[PDB]
Amino acid sequence: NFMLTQPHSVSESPGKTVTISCTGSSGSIASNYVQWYQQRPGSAPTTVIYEDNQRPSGVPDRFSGSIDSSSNSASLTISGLKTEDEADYYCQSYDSSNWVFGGGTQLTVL
Amino acid sequence: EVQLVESGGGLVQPGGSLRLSCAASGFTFSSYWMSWVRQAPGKGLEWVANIKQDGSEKYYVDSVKGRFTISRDNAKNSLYLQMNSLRAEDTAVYYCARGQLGPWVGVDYWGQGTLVTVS
Amino acid sequence: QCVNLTTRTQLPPAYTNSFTRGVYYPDKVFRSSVLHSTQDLFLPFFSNVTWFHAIHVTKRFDNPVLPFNDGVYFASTEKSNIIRGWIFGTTLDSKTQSLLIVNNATNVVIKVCEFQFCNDPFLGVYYHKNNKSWMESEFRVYSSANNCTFEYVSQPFLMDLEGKQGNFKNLREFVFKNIDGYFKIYSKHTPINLVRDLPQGFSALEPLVDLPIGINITRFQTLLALHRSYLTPGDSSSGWTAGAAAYYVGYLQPRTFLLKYNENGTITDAVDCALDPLSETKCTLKSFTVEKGIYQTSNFRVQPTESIVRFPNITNLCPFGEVFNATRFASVYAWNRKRISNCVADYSVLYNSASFSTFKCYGVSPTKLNDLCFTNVYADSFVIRGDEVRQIAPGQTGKIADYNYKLPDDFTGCVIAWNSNNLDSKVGGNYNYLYRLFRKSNLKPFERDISTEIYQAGSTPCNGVEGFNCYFPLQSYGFQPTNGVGYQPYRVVVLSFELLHAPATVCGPKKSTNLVKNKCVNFNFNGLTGTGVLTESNKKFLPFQQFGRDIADTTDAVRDPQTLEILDITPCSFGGVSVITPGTNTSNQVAVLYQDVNCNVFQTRAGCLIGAEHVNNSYECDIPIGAGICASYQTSQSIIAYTMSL
Ligand SMILES: *[C@@H]1O[C@H](CO)[C@@H](O[C@@H]2O[C@H](CO)[C@@H](O)[C@H](O)[C@H]2NC(C)=O)[C@H](O)[C@H]1NC(C)=O
Ligand SMILES: *[C@@H]1O[C@H](CO)[C@@H](O)[C@H](O)[C@H]1NC(C)=O
Ligand SMILES: *[C@@H]1O[C@H](CO)[C@@H](O)[C@H](O)[C@H]1NC(C)=O
Ligand SMILES: *[C@@H]1O[C@H](CO)[C@@H](O)[C@H](O)[C@H]1NC(C)=O
Ligand SMILES: *[C@@H]1O[C@H](CO)[C@@H](O)[C@H](O)[C@H]1NC(C)=O
Ligand SMILES: *[C@@H]1O[C@H](CO)[C@@H](O)[C@H](O)[C@H]1NC(C)=O
Ligand SMILES: *[C@@H]1O[C@H](CO)[C@@H](O)[C@H](O)[C@H]1NC(C)=O
Ligand SMILES: *[C@@H]1O[C@H](CO)[C@@H](O)[C@H](O)[C@H]1NC(C)=O
Ligand SMILES: *[C@@H]1O[C@H](CO)[C@@H](O)[C@H](O)[C@H]1NC(C)=O
Repeated sequence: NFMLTQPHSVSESPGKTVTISCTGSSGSIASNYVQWYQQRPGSAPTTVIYEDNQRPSGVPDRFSGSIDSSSNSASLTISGLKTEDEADYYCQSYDSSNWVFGGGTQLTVL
Repeated sequence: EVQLVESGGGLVQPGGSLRLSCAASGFTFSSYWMSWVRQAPGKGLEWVANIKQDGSEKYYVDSVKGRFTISRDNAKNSLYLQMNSLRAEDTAVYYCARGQLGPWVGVDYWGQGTLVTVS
Repeated sequence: QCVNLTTRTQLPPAYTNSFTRGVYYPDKVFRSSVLHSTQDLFLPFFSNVTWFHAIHVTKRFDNPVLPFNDGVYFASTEKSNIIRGWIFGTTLDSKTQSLLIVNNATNVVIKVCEFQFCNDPFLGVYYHKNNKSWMESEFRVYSSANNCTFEYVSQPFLMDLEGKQGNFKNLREFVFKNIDGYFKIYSKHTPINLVRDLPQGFSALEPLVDLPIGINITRFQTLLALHRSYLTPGDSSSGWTAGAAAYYVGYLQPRTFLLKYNENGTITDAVDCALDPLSETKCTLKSFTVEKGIYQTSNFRVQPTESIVRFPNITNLCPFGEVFNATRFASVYAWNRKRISNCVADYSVLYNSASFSTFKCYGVSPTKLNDLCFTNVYADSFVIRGDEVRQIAPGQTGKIADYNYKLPDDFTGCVIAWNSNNLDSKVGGNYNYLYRLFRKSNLKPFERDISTEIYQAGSTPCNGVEGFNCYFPLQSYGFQPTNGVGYQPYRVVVLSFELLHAPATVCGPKKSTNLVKNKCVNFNFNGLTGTGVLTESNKKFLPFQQFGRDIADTTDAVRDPQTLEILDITPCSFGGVSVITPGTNTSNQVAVLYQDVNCNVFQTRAGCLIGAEHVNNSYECDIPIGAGICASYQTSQSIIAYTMSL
């Protein structure tokens, strides 16, 4: 019964660094890889951070990730906070032959 | 550059049978994992099903367990998704999700999708 | 302030041809009777140029924001002085420094700041009722600016603001350049009597000014002036007039030009080197007169198209089966150690399956594993319950992590874990698996212990018997079929990869593209990156050889490893471009000759000759070519090739 807990409205700030936390409760998220997905509102989703330490070609370096095993939470950090950030983020892990997705964190006011 | 085309919806039926297809090109279909992912309109993401490259192993979520089926072939580079005993919760848009090495790398691939509503 | 225009019917832009235009002085030096070649950005001769219209008679007003490439050419055949100035910039939103040249009726100023432009800056001209003269009042080019670092006021050029519909009488050219942050303007006023299809005359453009600016420029716009007489209502919505005007815009590209100088040090003629073979022959000889004979200008070389890789047949595999499909598994305190080497690594079935629960690869990324080749591969195996699985990762501490198995903090390997409850436990439970609870101190990574001595925790020894303050560090596990998920047994296999000075013995799988032949392609058959064709040979090879050389000691025969075919290696083609010239004051066309390249077009013994027609009859020859065949200019009249007569 693994679930991932993350907020829904954060990072409503102009031009600085803000972190978003995704955490689980049933087990440790540091055992397997977690991924962050970025979706255009009303069109195809994409992916910003994967492998916990990788980002798809063409993705700007502003985005970064980290893992805190003490609080059992995963942190996603965006540095530039430019005008191309109007999306909702998701947090995705794997327990045993199944996939669970995050609730969603809407970010519109940049 | 990988092209994904999905056209399987566009009609409403209560508790009937539906046929969805995802067409893929630009890569080798018989060497990577495959998956299907759906999203309710206005809600968050959730996972539906996944299949191996050869179609030997197919897994689903416990909500749709008992029903649902997925099959594949590598000759025509296409997917087969068949559904039965639909409910009102099934109003969602469906994306065929492409894997790289397995369930650990991530989804990283989303189609445009097809709007599917039931009424 | 600015206003917006309304949608109307316009005219699409057309394209015209330049005729020996766009030549300026490339330096500030003096050359007299010198044929000097320089590398600088000019306008190529007979090149496609962009043409815009500005005549009212309809309502053609097209001033788009054209991009600024490396150097531009701006030629205007202005007659009634309708053109005013030019502006430059990158984003045009008061974010970057942006340039403003307006030649005004009183003085010429050059201000470059973050002005706020509208969608179409323009100058408005009004006709006064009492005064029979045209004056400019609507100063609508920007709103305001914040700050800048440069400004320049030029000479007070006198302008006429009256607009007419007559034929053009003057031609003005402008060249704008930007290297290393320095702005160049080249201009020259040349009177002409023409309206369209600019003449083939030559006129070098002298430098005008050299403002140091040091900003980025990528977009530019044109400013135009319209008239408001008594006929039009005076509103800039649907009724206006602008007289007759026209302007041309061109883009400069880097080319090599040979410039002719006279005794006065003025440019007279220019000849290119990459436009015509005759021009190349003229510019290579550093002379404007070419006599009859053979000439060599440059070389010709074919480039490879594809890149094919055909590795040998991969049948070698690593023993990854029985190390995972093991019926018996050792205890945690006596974990097995197996070395895997001298085999082709195959991790495809390792990640393509999903029966495992943990696939965390520390140090190295598992997304690229077939490309990495290692020296030694080690694989441990032990069983641990589902609670003590996160303790396997380095950094964490616990009973298993510090008393039975410890991993180094610089691990560059992978951990594989999966659940097997029915196989590892019967209905009665398993009690044959042991583990350590106590140890004198901590355990150094990659160190195992086999001693089962009684551990003492207090100060008083117990004389080696069971009693108080000392117990058995070794203890068994209790397993149940109906226990919790975290108490179920899990099988953990840890992979370790290390690099030493020995040659690499493990490697990933090898792909193989399709084989094409009889084409200039590149291949890498495990010993060389050779580019060339692959013809079918008729010589067999002994069944132990993969390479092959010749008398000149060049690898020219390599066997295909997957089909056992012998293919030869040959360079694609190379040579030079020879040209035959009839001479000066006799003709103007040349013919291209290749020394050994095999293909109007005549296939001669001495290579390939094009542009010369072969004839069967024979005369005395003057221009030698080779192999008993010459060339001559004979009857109109064209360049003919024939066998020489003795
Ligand atoms: C032992 O290892 C082999 C290698 O993966 C496994 O063999 C595969 O098993 C799957 C099970 O569905 C088959 O689909 C494949 O075709 C098999 N491949 C080969 C080459 O035989 C085997 O399952 C493993 N044994 C156990 C008990 O899991
Ligand atoms: C210029 O370009 C147009 C279309 O792009 C073409 O029709 C025309 O022939 C070109 N001019 C020359 C001299 O090649
Ligand atoms: C002509 O235009 C320039 C451009 O800014 C301006 O500085 C100058 O004052 C104008 N002349 C008159 C007489 O207003
Ligand atoms: C103001 O001028 C300085 C030069 O003194 C320049 O470096 C700076 O970029 C200017 N301000 C803006 C907003 O560009
Ligand atoms: C202007 O743009 C060029 C190219 O985009 C860049 O090299 C230069 O650093 C930029 N300068 C400023 C001040 O933004
Ligand atoms: C240029 O040189 C020629 C050669 O003598 C001479 O006739 C002519 O007057 C010179 N022109 C100028 C402007 O000096
Ligand atoms: C290489 O292997 C393939 C199958 O993997 C086989 O069909 C082919 O004959 C082999 N080539 C040889 C043995 O030269
Ligand atoms: C030149 O090439 C053509 C076609 O590629 C061929 O028929 C001809 O024999 C070649 N000439 C020589 C001398 O090999
Ligand atoms: C030249 O004349 C001979 C006479 O037999 C003929 O065979 C040959 O084809 C002729 N060549 C040309 C180029 O007309």
